[PDB]
Amino acid sequence: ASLPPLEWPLSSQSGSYELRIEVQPKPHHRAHYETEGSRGAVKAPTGGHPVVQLHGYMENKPLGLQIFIGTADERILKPHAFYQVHRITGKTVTTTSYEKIVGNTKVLEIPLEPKNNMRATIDCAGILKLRNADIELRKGETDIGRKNTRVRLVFRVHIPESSGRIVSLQTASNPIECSQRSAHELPMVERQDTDSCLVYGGQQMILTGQNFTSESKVVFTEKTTDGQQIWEMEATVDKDKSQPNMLFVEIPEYRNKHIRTPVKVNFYVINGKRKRSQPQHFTYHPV
Amino acid sequence: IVRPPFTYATLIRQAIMESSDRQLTLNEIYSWFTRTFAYFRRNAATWKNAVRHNLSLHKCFVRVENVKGAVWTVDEVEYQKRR
DNA sequence: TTAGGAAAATTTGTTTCATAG
DNA sequence: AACTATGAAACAAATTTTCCT
Ligand SMILES: [Mg+2]
Repeated sequence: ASLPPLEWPLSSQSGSYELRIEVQPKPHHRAHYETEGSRGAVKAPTGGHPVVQLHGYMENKPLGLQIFIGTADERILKPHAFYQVHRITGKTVTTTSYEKIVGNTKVLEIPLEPKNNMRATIDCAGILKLRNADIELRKGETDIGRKNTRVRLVFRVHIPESSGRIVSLQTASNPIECSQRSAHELPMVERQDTDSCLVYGGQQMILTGQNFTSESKVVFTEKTTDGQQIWEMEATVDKDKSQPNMLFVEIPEYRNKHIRTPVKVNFYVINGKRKRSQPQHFTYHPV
Repeated sequence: IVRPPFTYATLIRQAIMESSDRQLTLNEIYSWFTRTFAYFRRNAATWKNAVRHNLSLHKCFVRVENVKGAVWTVDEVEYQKRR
């Protein structure tokens, strides 16, 4: 009954409302292929499942909380043409689910009810992977697909306003890696200790992610608005066996220490050559 | 249904030097032949092979590795030699 | 079911031989 | 006699799909 193309940006909050995301999806989750059995819902790091909750909605009437697998690349958010949310039901499921479909994106509607304070426990969302040859070979689609295997659980809701104005809120989750192989080999950074410092550095930054090994090297880099790399420093990383999935790196010092404006830098992790994480965000501040 | 009067190299060079950033991933070059000439909408096993071969053997076609895989590009001063 | 593991296939790149012009 | 553009393949390594248990 509403009209919000899945590709349109939406803030996570507006007015007194806020579309939180209590628990988060774990890092890895092997999507399943149509030619195979189901691989379950998206479990949480804890052992349970994700959880989203509204806030400013204090009226008493359920609301439909949408769910679709979104893209997770650099560019803005948009439906991931290679992955579809897949509805699981019955036995090991306590969330009634409705399954729509918009454009080419499958959407799973879950209800948020005042009974639980608008707090749904997403335990019925699965991930289906479509074959690439069938998605790339579509009259219009110019999206890649090869090595394109990370997603974001996108949530969306439409709180109706007594003024006759549909108020849309939306929020994505942290990226999940659906490839079996790109889970055993590619290192991933889930949480970073700090995100900046003066062009001095030296300060330690702890990284929390997966597949971090004794050879996990970190590298900072910089590039202009066109893509041409103009700086490549290999920040010093450490090794701690007691500490399971963390990494301690020493922020290298920016090239031009004589800067009057803050800058934008990126850093990743590399275990071999192909095994490389995504570019992480960081900023160097003036002395 | 008509063998276009161009060499693979010439076309591989055209598809590239026509894309938004003058660089293309192999699959995209394929997508260019396919939607540009009806002759390429069949026998893919044969011409796709031909393209991969032209792309490696001629020095004017250089493979530039990146985060998202690898793209192909043309070096004009080179494509302007021996032809 | 759901989870793991891995065989089968495919994709992408390199090189070799051969033949018609 | 030597090339070139084409065909048809062999192989290897990275990745994606399909099967099994
Ligand atoms: Mg070449």
